[PDB]
This record gives sequence, C-alpha cells and structure tokens, in this order.
Amino acid sequence: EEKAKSIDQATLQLLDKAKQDGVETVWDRKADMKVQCGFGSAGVCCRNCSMGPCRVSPVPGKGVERGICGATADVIVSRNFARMVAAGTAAHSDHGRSIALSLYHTSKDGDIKVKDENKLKEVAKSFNVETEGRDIYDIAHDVAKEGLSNYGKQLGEVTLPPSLPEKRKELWRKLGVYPRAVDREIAAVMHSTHIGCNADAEAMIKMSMRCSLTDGWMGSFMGTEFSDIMFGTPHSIDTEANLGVLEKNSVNVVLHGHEPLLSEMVVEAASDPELVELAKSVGADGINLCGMCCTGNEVSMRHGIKIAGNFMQQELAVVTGAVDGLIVDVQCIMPALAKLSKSYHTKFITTSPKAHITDSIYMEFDEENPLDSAKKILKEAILNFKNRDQSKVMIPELKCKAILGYSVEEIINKLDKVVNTQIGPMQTVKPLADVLVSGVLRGAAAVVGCNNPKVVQDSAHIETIKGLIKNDVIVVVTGCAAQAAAKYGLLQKEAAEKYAGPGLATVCKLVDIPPVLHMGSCVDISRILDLVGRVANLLGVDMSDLPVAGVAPEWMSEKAVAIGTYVVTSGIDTWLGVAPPVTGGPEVVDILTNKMEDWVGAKFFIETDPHKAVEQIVNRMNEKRKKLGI
Amino acid sequence: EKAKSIDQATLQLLDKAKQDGVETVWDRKADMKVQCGFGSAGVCCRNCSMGPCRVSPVPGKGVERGICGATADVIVSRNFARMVAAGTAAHSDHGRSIALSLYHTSKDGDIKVKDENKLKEVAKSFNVETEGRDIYDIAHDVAKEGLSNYGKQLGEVTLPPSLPEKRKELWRKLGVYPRAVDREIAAVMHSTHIGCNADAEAMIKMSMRCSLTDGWMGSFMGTEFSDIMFGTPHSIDTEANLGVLEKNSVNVVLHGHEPLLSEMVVEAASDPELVELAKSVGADGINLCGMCCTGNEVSMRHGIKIAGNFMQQELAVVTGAVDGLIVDVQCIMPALAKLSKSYHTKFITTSPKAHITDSIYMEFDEENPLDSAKKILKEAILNFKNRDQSKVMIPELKCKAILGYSVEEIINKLDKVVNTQIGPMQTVKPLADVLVSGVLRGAAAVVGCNNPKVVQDSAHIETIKGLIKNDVIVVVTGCAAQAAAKYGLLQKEAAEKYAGPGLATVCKLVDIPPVLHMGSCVDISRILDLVGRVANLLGVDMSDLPVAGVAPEWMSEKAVAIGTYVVTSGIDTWLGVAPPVTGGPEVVDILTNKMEDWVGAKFFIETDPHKAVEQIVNRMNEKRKKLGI
Ligand code: SF4
Ligand code: SF4
Ligand code: SF4
Ligand SMILES: [Ca+2]
Ligand SMILES: [Ca+2]
Ligand SMILES: [Ca+2]
Ligand SMILES: [Ca+2]
Ligand SMILES: [Cl-]
Ligand SMILES: [Cl-]
Ligand SMILES: [Cl-]
Ligand SMILES: [Cl-]
Ligand SMILES: [Cl-]
Ligand SMILES: [Cl-]
Repeated sequence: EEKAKSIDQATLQLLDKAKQDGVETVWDRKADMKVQCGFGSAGVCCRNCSMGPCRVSPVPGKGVERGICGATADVIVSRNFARMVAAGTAAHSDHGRSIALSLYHTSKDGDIKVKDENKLKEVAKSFNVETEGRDIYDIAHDVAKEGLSNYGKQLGEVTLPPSLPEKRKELWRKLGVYPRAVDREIAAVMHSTHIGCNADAEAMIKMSMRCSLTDGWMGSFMGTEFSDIMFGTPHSIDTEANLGVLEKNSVNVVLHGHEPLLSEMVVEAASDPELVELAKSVGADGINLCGMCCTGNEVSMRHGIKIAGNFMQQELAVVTGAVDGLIVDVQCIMPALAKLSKSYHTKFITTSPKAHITDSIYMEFDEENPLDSAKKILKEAILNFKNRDQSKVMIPELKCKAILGYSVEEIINKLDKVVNTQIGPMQTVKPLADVLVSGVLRGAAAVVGCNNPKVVQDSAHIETIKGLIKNDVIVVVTGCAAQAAAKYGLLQKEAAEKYAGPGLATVCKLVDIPPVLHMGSCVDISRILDLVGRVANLLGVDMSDLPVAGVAPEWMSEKAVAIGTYVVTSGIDTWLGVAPPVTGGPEVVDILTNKMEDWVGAKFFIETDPHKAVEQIVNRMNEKRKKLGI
Repeated sequence: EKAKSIDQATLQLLDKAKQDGVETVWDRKADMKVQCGFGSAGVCCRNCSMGPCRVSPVPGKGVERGICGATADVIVSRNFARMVAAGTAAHSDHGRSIALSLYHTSKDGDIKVKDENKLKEVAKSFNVETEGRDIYDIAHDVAKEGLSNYGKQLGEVTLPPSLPEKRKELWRKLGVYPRAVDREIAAVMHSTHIGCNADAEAMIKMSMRCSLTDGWMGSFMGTEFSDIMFGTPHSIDTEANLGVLEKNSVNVVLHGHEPLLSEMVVEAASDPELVELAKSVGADGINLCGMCCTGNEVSMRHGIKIAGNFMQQELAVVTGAVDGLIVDVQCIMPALAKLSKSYHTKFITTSPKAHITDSIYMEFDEENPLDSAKKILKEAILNFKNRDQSKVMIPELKCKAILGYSVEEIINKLDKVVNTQIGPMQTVKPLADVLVSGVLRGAAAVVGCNNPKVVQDSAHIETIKGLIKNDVIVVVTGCAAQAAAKYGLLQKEAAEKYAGPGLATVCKLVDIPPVLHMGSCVDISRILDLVGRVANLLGVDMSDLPVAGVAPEWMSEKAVAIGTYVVTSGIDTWLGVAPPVTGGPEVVDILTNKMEDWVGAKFFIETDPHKAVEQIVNRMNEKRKKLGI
C-alpha cells in the first residue's frame, strides 16, 4: 500500500525499531511535509530581494508572468539553478582549501606529514614548483602556496590538471566559460543573481558552468590530490559495509562528515596504547571505528575502515543504540541527530566551527595539535560506553564485503596485468582505451549521488548500476552511490559472473576486478574526470567524443548540482534521477536538456525511472560510438 | 487604494503609463496579491532537492522541522545569511573591477591618477612606498595590495585607519574579524549548504563577519580607488527629478552602479565629433542624466543632473524622451526591455555580468574605454531621429541640489569654523565638538532603495525631515539621497525651513544644507570613515557615539549586507521594511536584542517613520547619557 522506505533489509529492520522507540526519522518528516510547494518545485518562486516574495506561473500563457522587478520565469528559474551550483561549489571549495592549508603545515616530525612523495613530485610539476635536490617538505609548502592561489588569485592564469584535454580548454575559452579563481566564480554568480543584474537564461546558465568548473578541476582535484599526498594514494583494499558492522561488546565510534584530516587522526588515535587500555577498563573488547558518507569513504579507501552506511542511514545508526560516540565535521549531517541522540546514550560531538549544531557536544578540532585533539574526542566516546543500555541494543546481523581503493594510479597498475611486456607500453590507460574502441565494453558510466526520500533508498542506485553492468558498461562509483553498491554486494569480484554482461565479465576476469569500481568520495569524482581525460588524450579526441556518461539516481545536495554541471560542461552527459527545480522555465529546460549539447558536446537527461535511464545511456553511448567510428 | 508615491512628477507619469497601456513595478506588485507568508517570515527552505520545505513561523503549531531536521531558527538564519553573502558579492565585484582599473592606469592612457594626494595617503594604509617614485608605479602596487584583500588565503587583510582599534579587538574577541572578501562569501555559502551549520547564533555571527568584508573593504576600496582615478568629490551643484530631461536635446540616461562606463560616457559627450553629431540629428546638444548609484557617482564628481531613483526608472522611459538608456549592473529592472519596445528608447546593456534578453547589447571594452563609450553614446545620439515628439511628456518639475560631501570635503568645510590660533586643521574636531556640546544631538545616516510595500519616497522624506527637526545632522546616500534631492532638502535654504535650532545654527556657520549627500552605497564607507574618525578623535569606540543608521524603504540584498555591517561596526540600524526573520524567534532575538551585547548596537524594525524618529532620538540620548554628553 505505502511505498517502501528502502531496499536494504538492515534499514527496514531499524525503521521498525525507530517506530517502537517513538523516534522520528527523515522518512517521517517527509510525510509531515505533505504536498511540496509547486512554485518552489518548478523553480518559479523568487526571494532574491524584499520586493516579493514573487511567484510566477510554471505554465506559460496563464497566471502571473513576471516578478515585481520584471524577471520572467526563465530568469527566476535560471538564477535559482545558478545559486545551487555556487553553493555546491562553495562546499567543495572550503573542503579543498582546508586540505591545502594542512599541506602548508606539514613537517618531518609533525602530526601531519607527506606520505606519497612520488605523487607530490608529479603534482609539483603541474604547479611549476621545482623538485630537484630539495626537501620534500619545502616542495610541499611551495605546492600548497601555488594550490591556494587557485582559490583567490585576481591576476594571472589558473593552473589546471594535465589530464584535461587542450580541445576541452579551447572550447571553454571560445564559449567564455574558462574557470578563474574558485572563490571569485562563487562571488560572480552571487553578484549576477542579485536583483536587477542578469536577466538572460543562456548567459546565467553559462555563468554556472564556468563556476562549476572551479569545483571539479580545481577544488575537488586539489582536495583529492593533496589528500593522497598527506594520507597516501588509495589502492585495492577489502572492507565490510552496512549497519551490521557495529559490534555490541566493543565501543562503536561512528565518523560522519566530509573532512578527511579529523578522520585520519581518529584512526591514529584508535592505536594509542592508553586508549586501547581505557576501552578495556570500561568493559569493551576494543575500539570499533566506523564511517558514514564521504568521511567514511575517505577512510575505507586508505585504511579499510568498515562503512556503517550512507546518507539516509545516519539516523538509523543511532537507533541501533550501540553508537557510543558520533563525531561529525561538515556537510550532509542531518540536524535531527542532535534531537535523536537525546533519546539514546549516543554522544553527538560537533568539531568544525563551520558546522555548529544546537544541543550537541562541541569539541573543536585543534588543527595546531591534531593528533592530541583527536585523542581528546575519542576518549569521550570510549568513556560513554559506560552508559550503554545493552538490553535495548539492536544491531541487525547484516553486513557485506567490498573492495575499494580504485584510484587512477591503482586502476592503471591493475590494467598493466593485461599488457604484453614485448609489445604494449606500461603505466598508461591504453588497455581501457583498447577495450572501449574495440567494442568489448560498450562504454564507461559513473554512478554518483545521494539519497532522497522522493526515491526508495538505494532502489535507483542498484537498478541503475545493475542495468549498466549487464549491458557491458563498466561502472565507477563514488559517495553514497558507491556505499549503496557496497551494501548490496556489487563491489565484489564474484559480482561479475552474477550481474556483468559478456564483455564486462571477460574484462573483469582478465584484469581481476569487480564490475563496479569504488573510486572514493564525491571530492574523488575528480579521479573520474582524470580517468576519462587520460582516455581522451591517449586517443587524441575530446571528452565529449568518448562513450561515457554520469548518473545521479538519487541526489539532493547542491554539491550534486555543481557536480552534474561540471560533468556536463567537461563533455560528459549526465542523467538525473531526481528532477531539479527547472520545470517552470521552458527556456532553461531547453538549454539544460538540449541547446547545451551544441555548446559543450554533452547535455542533461532527467529520468526518474532507472530502467528507462539505462536504455537512454546505452542508446546515447552508441550514438557517440557511431559518430567516432567505434 | 494607497498612494503609489509622494512625488508629483512620478504621479503624473504614472497616469501617462496607464493611458499608454504599459506595466510598472506598482502594477506587478498588485498582481502578486497576498505574497507568500512562509517566504515573508523566512521559514521556507530550498537549499536541497529533498525540499522544498516550509515550517511554521508560529511556534507550537504546524510543521516544526524540515526534511533534514532543520528547525525554523536555522532555516531563517541561513536565509538571512545568504542575503548578506549576495549583498557582499554585489559590492565585491564592483570594487574588484575598480581595483583592476587602478592596475591598468597610464600617464597617456584613458584611465589616469587624477587625485595624487589621495593615492599617497591610501598607499600608507597598504604599506606601499611613495618617495621619489612614479605615481603610476605606486598606483599599480596599491591596486595589487587592494586586490589581495579579495582572495588572500594566508596572512592578514588590510583595513582602513579610521577603524578604531577597540572595534578591531572586539571583532577578534567575538570571532568575526574579516578574512578575504570572496573567501568569506564562500564560507557563508558553504555553512548554509544542507547538513552544515544548524545554530542561529553561529550563522548570524558568520554573516556579520562576511558583511564586514563589504563595508571596511570592497565598498571602502571601491570608493577610495574611485576618488583616486576619477577625483575626490567636493561641494557641487546639480538638478534632480525627471524634469531634468530636455525635449529638444538628446537624452542619454545612465542607470546602474559601475562608475567607469559613466565616467567615460561623460568624457565621450565632449568629443567634438559626437557634439556635432547631436546637431546633425537636429538637437540642442547632449543632455546627460543619471539614475540610481551610477547617477550619484557622476553627479558627485561632475554635477550631472539626476533623473531619478530606483522606482522612477520605468517612468523615465514613459516620458518618451529617453533616446538611450545605457545600463551596466545592479538594480536594472528587467522590465525595461519590454517597456522600451512601446517607445523609441534604445535599452543598451553593456556588462557581461548583466545580460538582459531583448535589449541591445554593446559590451563596454575595458581595454579601449573611451572609444567604447563613444561607440555606445553614438547609438543613443542617432536614436534621437526616431523620437515621436507628439507622444513626449516630461513633467515640468526639477529641483536644485548640492552634493559632493566626501569626508575630505566635510573636513575642508569644517575648517572654516576653527580659529587659526586654537583647533587643528583638516580634522573632524569641529563636528565632535558640536556633538559633545549638545548643539547637534547626534548624526543619522539615511540610506536605502525603494520598495512598493512603502509609498515611494514617503518614509525617506518623513524620516529625514523628522531627524533634522530634532537637531540630528543627516547624511544620505543612494536612492535615499536622490529622494532628498528631489524634495529639496539638499539645499542651503532647507536649514531654516526644516532644521531645529542647533542644526540650523551649525548650517549657518559651516555653510551647508541640513542633509549631506555623501554619494552612492559603495560610498556608505564614507559614513563609516567619518564616524570612525570621530570615535578615534574622542578616544572611544563607534558604539559609544550618539549615531544611527536608517533604511526606510530597502529591498536589495545589498541593503541587508549594509545594515549588517553598520550594526556590526557599532552603529544602531533602523529598518523601514521588515526583513524575512519573523518566523525565527531566536533570530529575531539575536538581531533585535542579543547583538547589543556582542557589538554594542542592534537592529530596530519600524515601518512607521514617525515612531522610528522618536526611537532614534531616545536611543541617541541613551548613548549620550552613558558617555556624559
Ligand atoms: S516561499 Fe516560494 S517555494 Fe516557499 S512556500 Fe512560498 S511560494 Fe512556495
Ligand atoms: S528579484 Fe524580482 S522576482 Fe525576485 S523577489 Fe525581487 S522583485 Fe521578485
Ligand atoms: S535544507 Fe532542510 S528544510 Fe531545506 S530543503 Fe533541504 S532538507 Fe528541506
Ligand atoms: Ca592540480
Ligand atoms: Ca583485494
Ligand atoms: Ca579538542
Ligand atoms: Ca584612506
Ligand atoms: Cl595515460
Ligand atoms: Cl494610479
Ligand atoms: Cl509594457
Ligand atoms: Cl517616443
Ligand atoms: Cl580626524
Ligand atoms: Cl510632505
């Protein structure tokens, strides 16, 4: 009768417990919202000044046509869209900015240090920083200074990655969307969306495209590249996923958020002899560290830390009654966790001055003394195990194995296994390019995205991934979408025979990989751009000429909008499972889902049905294959 | 039905607009009927696709939290902070463009260093050497240091000297000291994103830190660098209101905010070739008029007649005499594109930052600025040939006004009341003297745009008139200054007609009107400078002086950023239009109560201007008693 809440049995079990406990969840608050405002849902409501609030008609020819200022529905909708990109870009901007500042404070006998010297030497080449006969920390600081300039330089040209084809750069230049400093483009969009500024849908949407580029090729890239320098480049690693990872007799410390420095220090803190003994003093087996959302992906990729769950599972993790400490930093942390943690012994600890949540324990993460600060927070979670009500604990016995760490460096290393020593070249993406041109693999898709109560949890993610791998399309995943697959069991070597098509199953067996490749967090989507870029450069074509696609089956965050925008602007078609608020703007719908193709060689596709989406992705990929002659 | 405006010229053309069958901002306001109450109270959130969400502004009843679990106070505080971030961004790009122009100055170039003295003083603030060096070498170094304040990630930002050290340490202690301009905008846009900040007090403090990068930096730099290249304003005469348009002349109206284009269109209007072209088409000459901030910037430095303010822009086209309406960015109603189709007027858009569909687009080349301005102005001149003199109607109503009261000019004027054998010269001591003596009960700043929720110019005039009667010297900027220019308060004659005993006496001695026009809103930085200078001269903080700010009819997000930095700077601010904060009880308490305990000043929302004037006078007397003056 009522639509299912989720496809995961562990999620469905804890949802029943939440009802019996009397607590409210995101699914319950969705029902409370009832019918959602159509004006806001169509994007035709404007609040960019105090002359309104204005609400024009989404159906042209009837109702109120213009806003008080004169803005038409297309103007209102295009500005509303722009601001989402600018907000999404800002979330990834501060993320990478913080990583770069950490790189600037690295020392040989310090809490934060350079782990991957080889990666730093390569990154230093792109930023024009010398490496010959110099201290790795002196290079790291000069690189950090050059990287930080990309955020607010007002003169000169910005440094872009080598994987970005020159054809794509020239296309942006001629279109007028070449990126500038990161914070500069955010201000540019915010200024033009102000009352009495831009009133042209095409120009506004182009401003968002320019802004979104500073996220994917600058904010996220540097965030990913510098994280690999300081914490290590990820490689194929095993781990367990789903809420079944929590242990009843151990202290459970769940890390949620996005910033990787705090989670890297809580991992090291879990290995301090004093803290391991304090856990035993309280009556625990040990310290069971778990992750959720990006911060969890960033730790499972590098240290194989177990994943508790994705975005909409964050409330149900507390409902298990086994989370002693829930340490959060920034982004995608539902404020409900403060009210929910009151009904349990769980301690909700906020650490970033960027994300303060009312009625929550606030323990600021001292970046000057990071390891000491991490130990102080972890100690509080350990001591809280004393207040655990073991009789009311209920951790569903449902976990799944998964393989991740599939960075571009790791994928290239694995592809070397299928290269002949006497013929083929080494450490290049050629094996992947060869399989795509031949036609063994119909194409390569990137399923990324969040969880939305408008879609059954994980339903569209699994249906979409399944359908693509069945049609010989290798799938790469990141963020909550990657976790959704890890929970189902698609991130396993044995998933190739079970779900992959004829060609993909052959490639999986030869290269020895699962049919779905976990490439990391949403910031790690820059690795997908890097991979697709290398394939394009190796074949001497632009990214728009390859049979590639991006999918966001379930998405909410303004970050997903910026991600989609920079993916389409980079030349990769993107399918959206959740419809953005553009319905009321006919010109905006035409631009996003049609005219855009003429500007960047790619377009948006809105499809809520995942079965129809895979049909469209395959047909579109084939169209691009026929044009290229492959 | 309520009156649409108090100005007779405006009411006359509103009748013509009806007869011509054209739409105006007032018509579209009526069409919006009962505007939404969730958006009005600020309890509607669209920061993620899980929404839209709408909680109840009335605690206890209706939906309590959003889908993510965000309470009303969070939703309201995030919505308020985004208004500040947007307002700050608008001024940021304005000043940034000015700093880039300062970096491209040349001895034999279109953009030059007109005020060398000001640049030398500004160089001291940025720690740039000014001894035995080319003025353009100093200008480029000052421009580079100014540009750093927009995106420096390491080190501290440079703030102007007028800012008291007490105020700086107070911001530091509160955690709202300013970082780079664009960096702070990113910080607000980030913390407002789903799953980030969910504390009203923290969010409102983040917005205050962001707003400070607008007043003491972008707006301050924008004003300072503009005075260097285009000249520092001094007392000048001009005429205001739509009566300034001439039926037998080429009427070129400059609307917008950017000053470089306007400055170049003025220089272009003197090109012999363009002067003769105006004669070839059969005109008396080139009648240059301005509107909104851009019109203020040109009227402050060149006395260019002011056609009107924000809600009069459509009515300027309705006269049927505007041959060319050249625009750039900020507050250029998009309605002008459709409205211009009913008349011969050529609506020209010149900025890639503000493209408007169905408008003639002539990009203003910043590499060849004078040649670019000449090419745009030529199109406006040639359009005179397409005028239909039978459908023209310019109200025979204009007003004389005096403006150009920069801090330098106010000080220069105050030196005439200083004995050659006692007080120092070029200081604000005479103004602090009258304020401490009690002759001037205080000093209020009336700034702001125009909103259909309020009768056009009604609150501006009633507030200004009421403050000057109660011996409170009034300083004005933007549409509020233009409103006063049209009424006739920016005249020396207005002191005897509308000012109190003390203020009328001071006006007679200093030889000034009772209301001083200090420029555009980027020129509100002059108000901060002036108040800051008085605070430093008296060895106190800005929150200790009997000063206040008023926004009787605001609407722009810039106005929210202005108000926020004015309160954060220590000056109490009154709002004539209620912002979208009603639905957040904690947010209301923070802005209108706890803020006083954080920065020594708070917000006051009052729609009735007569009540607002009483509240301002009482609050000033309260601060005077605490100081013993
Ligand atoms: S503010 Fe807009 S989106 Fe929100 S409830 Fe009102 S009309 Fe709908
Ligand atoms: S900018 Fe225009 S559409 Fe938006 S609230 Fe203001 S008058 Fe209405
Ligand atoms: S921020 Fe919260 S209340 Fe707003 S749309 Fe998102 S989930 Fe809903
Ligand atoms: Ca890079
Ligand atoms: Ca393995
Ligand atoms: Ca701490
Ligand atoms: Ca100065
Ligand atoms: Cl390669
Ligand atoms: Cl009327
Ligand atoms: Cl019209
Ligand atoms: Cl006409
Ligand atoms: Cl002084
Ligand atoms: Cl009157």
